[PDB]
Amino acid sequence: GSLTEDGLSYKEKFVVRSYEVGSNKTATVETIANLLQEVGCNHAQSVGFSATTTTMRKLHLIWVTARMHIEIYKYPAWGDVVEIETWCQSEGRIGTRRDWILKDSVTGEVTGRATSKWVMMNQDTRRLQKVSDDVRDEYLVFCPQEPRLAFPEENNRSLKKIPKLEDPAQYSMIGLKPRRADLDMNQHVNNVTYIGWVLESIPQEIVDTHELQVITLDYRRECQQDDVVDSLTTTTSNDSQFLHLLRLSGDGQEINRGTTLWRKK
Amino acid sequence: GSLTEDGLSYKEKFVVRSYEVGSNKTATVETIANLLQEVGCNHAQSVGFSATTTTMRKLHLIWVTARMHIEIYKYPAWGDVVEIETWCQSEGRIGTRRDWILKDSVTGEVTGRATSKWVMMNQDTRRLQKVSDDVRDEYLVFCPQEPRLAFPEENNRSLKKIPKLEDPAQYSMIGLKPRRADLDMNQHVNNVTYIGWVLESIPQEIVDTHELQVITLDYRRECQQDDVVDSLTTTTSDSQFLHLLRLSGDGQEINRGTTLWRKK
Ligand SMILES: CC(=O)Nc1cnccc1C
Ligand SMILES: CC(=O)Nc1cnccc1C
Repeated sequence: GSLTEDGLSYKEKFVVRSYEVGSNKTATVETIANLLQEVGCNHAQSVGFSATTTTMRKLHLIWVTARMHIEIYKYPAWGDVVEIETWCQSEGRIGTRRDWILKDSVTGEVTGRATSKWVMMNQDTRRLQKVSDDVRDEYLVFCPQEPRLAFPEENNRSLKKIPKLEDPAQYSMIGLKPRRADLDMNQHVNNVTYIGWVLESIPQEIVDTHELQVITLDYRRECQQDDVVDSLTTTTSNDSQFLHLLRLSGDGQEINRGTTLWRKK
Repeated sequence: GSLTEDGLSYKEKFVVRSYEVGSNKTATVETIANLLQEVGCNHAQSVGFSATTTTMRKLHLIWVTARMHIEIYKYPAWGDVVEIETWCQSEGRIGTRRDWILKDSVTGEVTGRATSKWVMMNQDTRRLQKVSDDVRDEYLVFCPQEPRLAFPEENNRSLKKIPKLEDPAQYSMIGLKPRRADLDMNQHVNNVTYIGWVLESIPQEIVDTHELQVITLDYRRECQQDDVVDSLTTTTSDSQFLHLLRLSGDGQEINRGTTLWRKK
């Protein structure tokens, strides 16, 4: 991978692996989400970040994902080369945004796009806080100055408000627990595992006859290594739309909410 | 990746990814096992398989893993390039064997090695089969003729008999279930998931202070998508452990294994 000529974005190619594909012999949405996270990490390393700045490490501050929105037009087949371009942008004191564009390396066509919202949080107390000017000036030299949006449209799905699923859920998958492969290098549950847990409550017949087109996921609280999760889904709708909720098995504390859109194969 | 000059083995380079590493910032044994499986699939593709031959597809026959044995000296760090070489060999009527050698791309030093035993099985009835001459001849042209062993040493750990863990287990992790990310393209549980499930019953303090050096795993039966597994571990000793994966209900054995860990 490499930063582009202007040094304001990063590109990387990936060859789709045998264990990364589903029943259709094409990359799963979890493989796509892992590759977005990997290109994001390589962009941060290429410009000197950990994505903590110098001020952040002094004040015990970290960037955490608040929302992930992904739209896939074509999932790359096993053995195909996908090219991913990523860039960041400041959203004032609210936080930052990371965007991605996925392309077929052979045709050059856009096969997917993603956008994510990140907020500043104290690592220890878990208290969210606005972006200070001292931090903002350390990362603005690595962002495009004019707005560059993966989802530019006026009323796009990436900024829609997601409601809370009401009991009883139409479908559910109970007692989900993370294993060591679900944890990152800091022993925290990987953001992609939550995408998998959400999808677990979609019936197998929908997965067998439909393709996932859009997924929007809000991250409210994290799941600890010794926590247990319940995944809940209710149909809200040719296309099939679902409302999703991940909550802790015991007290029912919300960890995530989301929506998925599926199109008939 | 590519077949070597003689066309009897296959090499491929991998850059270690951010999500592939554990708390030590080096590749997990599950990442290593996924890469071995990936280089194995690329070797099969390069010579025209898929690893079913022409007569295997007609007879509804498949290769299934009976045993996996892996030894790691150094786990590659995040961002490091690892080179993996793989080859196959006939073991007469018993089945076939796939071997691997892992190297650091910069130094050229051997950082790990693996060996696996595969048996012929009817995909529908699940009945084990002897290979037979017609199938044997269809793949022997892709194997080295003289023996080439990743674990040559007489009396090596790769061929040791593994006993059945007796109740009560010292440690356990119960109610393990596969999710869709644990399934392969044929909707079967990926062989690497069983390695993860075995490791789940090792206490976190052993993982925090030791490094896994050797893992031997026997595959007795498949875990289905709607099955639930219990992972059991007992210390037998370096730290050595005896392992058992069994179905949560009836207690039917799915796997047994051993691990060896060295103090960091
Ligand atoms: C805060 C932020 O978005 N940081 C970042 C990380 N990696 C590459 C570029 C940037 C601007
Ligand atoms: C049965 C067997 O070992 N097959 C194989 C698959 N891929 C590459 C080479 C070979 C010989």
